[PDB]
Amino acid sequence: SSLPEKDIQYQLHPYTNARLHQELGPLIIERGEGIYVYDDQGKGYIEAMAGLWSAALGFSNQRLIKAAEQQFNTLPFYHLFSHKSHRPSIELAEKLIEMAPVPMSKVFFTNSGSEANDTVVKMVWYLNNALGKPAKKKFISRVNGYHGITVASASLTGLPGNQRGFDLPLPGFLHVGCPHHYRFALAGESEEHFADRLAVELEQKILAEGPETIAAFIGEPLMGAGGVIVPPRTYWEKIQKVCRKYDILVIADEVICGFGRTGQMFGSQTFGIQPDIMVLSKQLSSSYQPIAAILINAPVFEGIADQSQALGALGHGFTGSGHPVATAVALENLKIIEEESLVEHAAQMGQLLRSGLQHFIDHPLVGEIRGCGLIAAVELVGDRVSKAPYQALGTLGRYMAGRAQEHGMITRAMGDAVAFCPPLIVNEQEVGMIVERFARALDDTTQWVGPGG
Amino acid sequence: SSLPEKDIQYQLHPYTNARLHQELGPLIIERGEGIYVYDDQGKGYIEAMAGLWSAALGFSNQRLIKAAEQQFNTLPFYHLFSHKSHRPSIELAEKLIEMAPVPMSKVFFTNSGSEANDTVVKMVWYLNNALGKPAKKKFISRVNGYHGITVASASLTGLPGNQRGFDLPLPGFLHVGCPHHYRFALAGESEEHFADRLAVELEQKILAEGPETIAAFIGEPLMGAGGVIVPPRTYWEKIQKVCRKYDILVIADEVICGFGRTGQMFGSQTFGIQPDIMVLSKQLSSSYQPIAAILINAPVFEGIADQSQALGALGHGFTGSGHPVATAVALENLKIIEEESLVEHAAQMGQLLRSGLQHFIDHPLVGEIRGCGLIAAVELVGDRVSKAPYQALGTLGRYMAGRAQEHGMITRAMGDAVAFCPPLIVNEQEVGMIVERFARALDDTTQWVGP
Ligand SMILES: Cc1ncc(COP(=O)(O)O)c(CNCCCCCC(=O)O)c1O
Ligand SMILES: *Cc1c(COP(=O)(O)O)cnc(C)c1O
Repeated sequence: SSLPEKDIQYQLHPYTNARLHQELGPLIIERGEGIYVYDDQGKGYIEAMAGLWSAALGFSNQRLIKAAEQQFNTLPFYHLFSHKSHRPSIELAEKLIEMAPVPMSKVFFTNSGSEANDTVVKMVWYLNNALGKPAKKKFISRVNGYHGITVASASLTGLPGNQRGFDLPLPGFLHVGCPHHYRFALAGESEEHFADRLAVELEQKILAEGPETIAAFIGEPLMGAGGVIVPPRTYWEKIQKVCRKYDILVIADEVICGFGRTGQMFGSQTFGIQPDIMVLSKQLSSSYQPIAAILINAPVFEGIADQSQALGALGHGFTGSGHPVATAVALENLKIIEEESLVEHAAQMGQLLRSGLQHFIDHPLVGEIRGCGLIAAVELVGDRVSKAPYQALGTLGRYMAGRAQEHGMITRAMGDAVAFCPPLIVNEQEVGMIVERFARALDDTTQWVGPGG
Repeated sequence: SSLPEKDIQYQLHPYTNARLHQELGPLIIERGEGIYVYDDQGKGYIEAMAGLWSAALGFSNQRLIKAAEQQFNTLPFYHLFSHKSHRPSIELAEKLIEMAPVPMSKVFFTNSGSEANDTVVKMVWYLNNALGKPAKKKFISRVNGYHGITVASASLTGLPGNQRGFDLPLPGFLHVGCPHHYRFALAGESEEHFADRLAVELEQKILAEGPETIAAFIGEPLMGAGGVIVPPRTYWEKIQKVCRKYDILVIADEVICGFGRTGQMFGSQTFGIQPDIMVLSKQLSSSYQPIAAILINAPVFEGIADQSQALGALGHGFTGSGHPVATAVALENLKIIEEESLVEHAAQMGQLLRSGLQHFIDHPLVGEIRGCGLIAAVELVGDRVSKAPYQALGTLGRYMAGRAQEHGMITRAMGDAVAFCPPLIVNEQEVGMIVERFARALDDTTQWVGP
């Protein structure tokens, strides 16, 4: 019984067509080193996604591995319930609060981004009950946002693939437009006027729903899984004025943007967001351990704290909340990002990545090249004027990604956009290789389609 | 500035009164070894809870620590999305399926129990939509059950502490009786007749709701966080006959019971449960890594698989699903439990624990002593005839737990019950020490309550 046969036999894979998987089986990844991973045939791939937008320090950072060992050999597991605590969680929470781009009060730890956002939802409901506003419960998020996949966080999420078949979203989870100019702007509309229209949409939703019923607005500073969607100029400024106008919390989902991905330490800095709550994960630990953190500002903490007293204790927490190994690894991870000036380095590598891709700006199949910092995407189209896909939506993206993999590079297609989110430690010449392999995949795709013109 | 001051300054603690925490600060745990943990003053405590019902191999197992190192140095992170895979997840899934107490088809991994049960809820909804039964969505769980704390898993949960202030439960999450004879039986009613009445309650709920609307029944074989509640004789047999009668899935939440806690490898074995779905965590990895697993049987998998094809892909998964380090650690963990025959050893230590606690059966504040295997609780009361609490429910439990800690033992109070769920590696004399420290806490509690 071979290893692929066992995988087919025993594992139900996430984000995978189960029947198709029974036919093709897995691609088994055996080992990692630097920005590379190698399959069970010995073939090497540049992991241009950093796994899942996450492996900031790459796939063989010994300092993270040692930090884990040291913590294992001290205290391999403990918890934070009932006043219990431990050093790694305490020092990580300290670090996170002091590096926060706006004044923050407290950290709450979870294992995952989905748990974190699920927890934010509950916290907001608990908060507003504590403040005597029991109607103020609804969340507003965006079409194509991704915020995880619990019953509640999938309701925040605005990708239909996370909702069809699942009876989601739940009631009370509202959606407004995807701020993607290329796709949803009217013909000859400015970024700024698009932003205006989106802010008016949101004010209109709030009034139709009754402002007293709206608790919070949540958004990724720029949307990751939904297509590396950079919001238009002035979006965040104008969306926030609306939120403050009706006393609505602003939650920044920084699970992908956090820790140097967008050219600065947080997407909230890059895009001028003053969030009341931040959600962090992925680069927090370069995914070497599962860990997420929620940062809450003073007003949010004080209301929650009052209620936890009235009710005896805060009735919430995961067994793994603040896990000493995961928190110890994250702490070292963050120190490395500081000590090696990887935010600034990522910004530079991001400029290289983008320039390299921009040699293809006038290619007949390239509709848009977008990104900032060290996150980017190239959205392919069948026709540039109409912006229509070749064959069905997704066809080009799937073909590109398959070619890229053939050429030793792992990228994820989101419809017809192919994404780049490489490790922060990527060096100049590695950026070159990434772009080369993108180009070879585009070439193959171009021969396959035969654009002519 | 000092480490407690930082914790107070920067951390919001789960299951903690936040204001009281701003006053007292934390109890900082610095290191662990065997069944013990030590605070930052050097004081040692027997961890009679095994942390959170979870640290099966204790707090310094080098084999788990090595397995982690070896995996870290091979592949420290990867994922299972889009047909990607890796050895540890594959070999763990294999092991879990082959050791399952009933035929199972597939494993799906999450980080936590709460995520797991949340995922089970979605899977059941996805399944029944696939089968063209869009009305069949409601879950039935029990009062005082605990199944985690996401918006959906907290709705499954039946402890009001997890719901007050959170606008839970959601609609479609139904609750039937806690199967706790001591509290809910009528006078002089047998365990068997109590079980009959509970099965009738469930059939009646199903009919009142419309059977076509009921997707699933979920239960911990015995309830952990709700008070170490052992169901009465014949409960599970009779509850299952009702569920099969209306084609209702039976989900066993084995997050605590799993891997030797109840005298056998699974609570499903100990209590005669034939679940369609099982949820595992905690002792899965001795909590050295965050990991949970869902085991689904063939019919559940086949329906989901069909739908994931129709819809392009199964639109669900956590970044950490099947994390190579966490799965590698769990795999080694399970091997150790087998190689060291810890299920059988835990059973023996459980007999010692329970007989040691029984010396207090006639104490004026002891209302009930319960448990099986290596899980147990002593429920204190202010008055044995009336079963009423001293002052208010929880007052005794909070005092006991504080005294136990003073006497070098960490136990958790669930209301006025104090629990025992020590590491499986606990030895005979350590069981004695646990019982002795319980006894010293009870003495203190007894003098405190006074005349
Ligand atoms: C039976 C059961 N099922 C699910 C979960 C959730 O696990 P997670 O914490 O999400 O990984 C649990 C968890 N147990 C911890 C006990 C907390 C209850 C409060 C208390 O101990 O008083 C369990 O047990
Ligand atoms: C991947 C992701 C999540 C969910 O994280 P998990 O740990 O996979 O639950 C949440 N938010 C964003 C923006 C993400 O990209």
